[PDB]
Amino acid sequence: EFPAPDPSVLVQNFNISDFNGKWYITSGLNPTFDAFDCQLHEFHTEGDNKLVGNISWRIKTLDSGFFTRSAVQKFVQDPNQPGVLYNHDDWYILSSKIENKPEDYIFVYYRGRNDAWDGYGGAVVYTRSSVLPNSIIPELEKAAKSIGRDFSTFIRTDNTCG
Repeated sequence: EFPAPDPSVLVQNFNISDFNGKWYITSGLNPTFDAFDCQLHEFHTEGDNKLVGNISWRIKTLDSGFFTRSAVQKFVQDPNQPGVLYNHDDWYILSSKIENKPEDYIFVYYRGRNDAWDGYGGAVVYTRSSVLPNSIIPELEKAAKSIGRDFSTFIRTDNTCG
């Protein structure tokens, strides 16, 4: 499966400060990148256009154990397209609802390159909750359709963080 992006399918306003704090990923498209257990991501903002994420996840061994991994990802917001954050791997915000309620979510499509002639990409749903809320599924279906995908094809992830 390949990418591209597309301007009219992005959120048209987005405040990077709405990423502040903790989010889980509760659903992902690419099983290589997007479907790990216990993906907890914590975000702050530096200046008015940089988003810094402290990213964690588990890798599941065949032993049925796991190791936790951590990383730092940093993005700068496009001054003209608020739904585009370039890595400073690019993120395109397809849909979001932030009302400071437990069902808040941000739906992120990403692409990257592994060299000049090959790219990869994926999508994840960030939510305040550890569980994928049923309340946001028509929005997610609609957003996944806007990038040519069927939301039923996404993998729901496991945030039992025990």
